Amino acid sequence: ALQYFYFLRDEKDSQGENMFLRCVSELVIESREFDMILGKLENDGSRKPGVIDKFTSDTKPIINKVASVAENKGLFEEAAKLYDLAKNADKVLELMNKLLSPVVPQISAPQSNKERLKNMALSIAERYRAQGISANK
Amino acid sequence: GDSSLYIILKKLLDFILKTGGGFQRVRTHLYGSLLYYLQIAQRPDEPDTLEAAKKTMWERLTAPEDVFSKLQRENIAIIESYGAALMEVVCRDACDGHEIGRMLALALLDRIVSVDKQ
Amino acid sequence: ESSVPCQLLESVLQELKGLQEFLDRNSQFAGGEAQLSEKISLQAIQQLVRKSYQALALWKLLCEHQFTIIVAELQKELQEQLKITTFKDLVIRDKELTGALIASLINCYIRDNAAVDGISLHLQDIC
Repeated sequence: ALQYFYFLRDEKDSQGENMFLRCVSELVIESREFDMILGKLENDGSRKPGVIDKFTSDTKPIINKVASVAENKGLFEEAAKLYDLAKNADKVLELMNKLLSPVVPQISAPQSNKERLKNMALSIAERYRAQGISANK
Repeated sequence: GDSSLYIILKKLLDFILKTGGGFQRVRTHLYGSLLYYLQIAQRPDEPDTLEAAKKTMWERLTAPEDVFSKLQRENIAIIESYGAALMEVVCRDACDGHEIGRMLALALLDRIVSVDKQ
Repeated sequence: ESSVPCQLLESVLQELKGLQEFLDRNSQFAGGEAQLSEKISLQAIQQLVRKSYQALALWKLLCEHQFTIIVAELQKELQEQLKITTFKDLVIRDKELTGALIASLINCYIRDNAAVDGISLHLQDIC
């Protein structure tokens, strides 16, 4: 879909350009294919580019838009993912603390040693904290 | 915990079955409260959540959580009794009166519907 | 290997980070003749705090992985100078050697993901 939308620019001029941008924006929203479209995992090394990024530019504003929406829906994980791309490190941890915090209180029998919110917790800490950590103490 | 809400849920079922209330207007209110209660109990969760809970029960390896399933079971029992009675009342009602109150009763029927699906 | 452990590096980095942010935030008050001299001195100190932050940041990076192997292979005649390099030397930098080393960190596989991007950013910014 991205490849096709990109053709829209082929008609060079404003209007069409915005139409292209809106179309991409519309694609990201509601398709919710964030990783594919927007990018993924830092391991330092900024984003690993999404397909759109290869095309480039307005990508930060789209992320904020998507992320806020995620907040409405309460699609946590998506929000965390989105904020990572946003590079709002402090925001990420805070949302993150909330996610891990609940699920901690509850009743027992869980927590395999390999994947979920806890695992997510481990990822971020190892990941951010060593590196020039921008988050609040 | 919406335990306190549970009691209202019971009262609502009681009134509906009784079908007192000249006003369908009253019953529309009952339907609305019931609808929210049914919706509220299961915050949007899907089969994945249920599977995870079952595994944890797995078996009580240690201390499990099976809180939401237990809550759903209690709701469904209450509802059953009252249920046969009230189903009759809710459907007939349906039709008429209240094309209005309708918006409320059909929504109540659908929520209820998931749960007590089966 | 580095003289100081990773935990320690993180500790120092974190602490300096707090200071860096503090001064950065209230820099307007301090900066901007006795008054001017105060301005210069404070400006110098703030720059110093940031500089230490940068050095520590690089080290935070190095701790992540495969630093030791490259070090052994890389060191040449210059090596004697490198080994007797103090932290203050980094604080008040010896730019060329680090640049070469950092380039090797990036060129070689050692830096992973986000880290690598950061050095390239660093070389661009202050290199």
